[PDB]
Amino acid sequence: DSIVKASNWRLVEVGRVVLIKKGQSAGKLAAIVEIIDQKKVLIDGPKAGVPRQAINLGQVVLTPLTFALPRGARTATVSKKWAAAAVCEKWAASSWAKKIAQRERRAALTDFERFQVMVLRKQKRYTVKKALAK
Amino acid sequence: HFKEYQVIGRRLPTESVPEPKLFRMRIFASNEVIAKSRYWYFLQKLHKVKKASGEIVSINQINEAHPTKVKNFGVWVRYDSRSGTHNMYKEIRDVSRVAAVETLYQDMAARHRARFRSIHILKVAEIEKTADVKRQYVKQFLTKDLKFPLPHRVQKSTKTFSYKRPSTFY
Amino acid sequence: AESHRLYVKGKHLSYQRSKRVNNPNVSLIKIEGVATPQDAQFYLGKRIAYVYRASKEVRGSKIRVMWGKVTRTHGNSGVVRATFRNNLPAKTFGASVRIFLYPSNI
Amino acid sequence: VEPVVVIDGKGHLVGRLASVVAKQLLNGQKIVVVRAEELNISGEFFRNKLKYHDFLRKATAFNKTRGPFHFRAPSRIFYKALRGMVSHKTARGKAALERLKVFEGIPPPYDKKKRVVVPQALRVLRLKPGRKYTTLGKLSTSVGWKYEDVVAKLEAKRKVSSAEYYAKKRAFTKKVASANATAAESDVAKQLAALGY
Amino acid sequence: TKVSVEGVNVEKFNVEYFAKEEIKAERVEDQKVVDKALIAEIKKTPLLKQYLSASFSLKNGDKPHMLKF
RNA sequence: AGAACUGGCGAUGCGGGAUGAACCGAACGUAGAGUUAAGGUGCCGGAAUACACGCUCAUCAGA
RNA sequence: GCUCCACACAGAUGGAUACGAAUAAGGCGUCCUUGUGGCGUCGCUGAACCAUAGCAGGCUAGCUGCUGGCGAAUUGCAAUGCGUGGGGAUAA
Repeated sequence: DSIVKASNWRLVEVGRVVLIKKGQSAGKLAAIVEIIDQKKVLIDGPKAGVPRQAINLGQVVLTPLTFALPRGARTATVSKKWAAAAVCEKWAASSWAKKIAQRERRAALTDFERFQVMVLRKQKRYTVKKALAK
Repeated sequence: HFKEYQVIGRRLPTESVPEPKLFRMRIFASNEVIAKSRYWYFLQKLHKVKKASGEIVSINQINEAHPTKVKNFGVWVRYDSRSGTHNMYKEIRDVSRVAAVETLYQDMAARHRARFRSIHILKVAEIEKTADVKRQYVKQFLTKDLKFPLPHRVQKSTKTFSYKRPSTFY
Repeated sequence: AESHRLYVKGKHLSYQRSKRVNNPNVSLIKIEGVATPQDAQFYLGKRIAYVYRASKEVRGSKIRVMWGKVTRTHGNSGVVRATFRNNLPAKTFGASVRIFLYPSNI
Repeated sequence: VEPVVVIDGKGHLVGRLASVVAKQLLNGQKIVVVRAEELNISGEFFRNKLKYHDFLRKATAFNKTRGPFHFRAPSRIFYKALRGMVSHKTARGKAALERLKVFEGIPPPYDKKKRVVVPQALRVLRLKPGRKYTTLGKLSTSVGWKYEDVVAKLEAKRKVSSAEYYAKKRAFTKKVASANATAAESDVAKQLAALGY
Repeated sequence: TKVSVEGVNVEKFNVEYFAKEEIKAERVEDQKVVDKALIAEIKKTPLLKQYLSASFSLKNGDKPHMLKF
């Protein structure tokens, strides 16, 4: 049997959902509408609020998720297939969006709320240390 | 960064010469003053005038029609060199007229060492129907369902010390 | 129990200088976890202390302190300009400097 | 942010690494580079072999014994690349270099202790894919250093003694992952998650 | 984090109260009367009593330009 | 090589060009604060191992 | 070095928090057909992890794991709070 594996990648494609690192959008999802060249893609996310623009692929990181979308699809057509595939649910269900949300949630804790975290982590420790050494 | 300007001039009307021919041309420049300056330089090449003899009638910006649609720009360019001047045609797949001429100036600097003063932009025109695309590297992206990866991603660390040994998958 | 720390700890890098001239009045301070001028804007006006052991006991303590202020940012890294009452000794280029949280904007 | 910052040359670039290690000293930041030998440069081998020998023909006239002492041992090969950016004369320097410790391989008492890497100096993060690039090791060997072997062997041994470790550990954190996985869900938990934890 | 304060009678003491010309009994009585009228509202919210007994410090990783107080 | 013309040094520090009669910036009471020039920001070296488009492998690249 | 007398006193501030190899690839978990095996899952920064409450951290009662009982001031509105100079004994 021929076992040639794997070289699994995130391909740039018409209908690839992306996450923007740098820019005014910053941490908001868009989809690759049409590839311009090696370095530039044309993106839009009508639900997130990110406008339609040419963007360098250094500005943006790709995500594991995709959906079927025609080449050079307009904002309204993007919105239709976006809602049909339901990629926001597919996004938030992942461990990845959960990590970003966790960083954001920890960033806006009150000093008293941080004290609460401390007290509860003492309690959780006691239950775990009980379960061990048995 | 650039902007497109519509400049018209008519060599100030004298006695028994009422309202001359009005030479119209589209200029790419960073600002309004540079656009005027470049306009006089082109008039003096096409015919015999001077800056004092003429007048800028109207200088207006031309915004691009659909800056949400990917186009194929076939640009004709004349440019000076170490040797005598010579015509050229290149092809750029881009969004706007302004972004197309921008990337052309960067490419002309890269491959030919020609600065802004050396370059004349003859005529920028779209290519609507495919198979008129004479260049290979523009035709390269025009295939059905182009799906390619961007492997070996350079991830910028803000800190100087990483603790993981970075694994550049994509 | 462990932490009694009410200060952000940052290293004393150098004096404000060119290639060939240094002004010893204005000291340059790297602060921990500060990457941009925008993050450093928070630390502007906060009191600084350089704390060190000395040989002779002065006031029932073998430890002396030089006090000062952050004045402004210095470049894109979050390195910060700082003027003390008595200038820092230049022997301290790469020594820990305690940046406090008073006076508070927040 | 850590009294000592043991670094691991393995897959770095003499110059960049160095440099960054330099700055870190002049700013009171003890350091300790390891696995020195398994360092990296740029450009074919035959290269670094020249851009060195030249550094070898050096030597002083009348008395070759008082001139540019050509150290073979990598650790050193690299230590130079560094003392080259550090006034290494004015006390401010001496004070530095005095803050360094480049070892070939990874001898105690570090072996047992975490290390790191300077993401801004990795062959795999600076050199355009498939492109010639030395490996000190050979380079040293080719020009003296008489131990590449010892470390070599005397190395693999270290990796063992450890690898074995990890297991024990990995096999340990396999429990925890469960301990919590189970002790998870409960209450006290839920709450935390809310706040983030 | 705010508490209820409207039950407390603060208006007795001002600038002149803190003159010095071993601890006076008048100062101790003003302490207890106020503090009992405050303790009652601290007991409402969970862990707030324990929060006030604790001491603030900046741990390794606490960047005050990021921290929301 | 010679002739004419206007500057620079001569009687002139200072920032920069690694270093300098001929380059670049800038004509100086003593200071404090702010902003810049010329030149630069891997480190020595104060300042972005900034961002973006391309190009270049050299057996002593190149700056 | 042992003994007897006399004297002298380049920058800590929660924790360096241990796999190796590869990067056009890798971890971690599971099933085993023990494999360059299958299934699942992770990365997109350490923004983590572990530690973290008490006079700069007390004194006492039970069931900082949980519940208690006391003390803090007046520090006054900031000023961090291990060699000598001689003996004796024995190795050189």
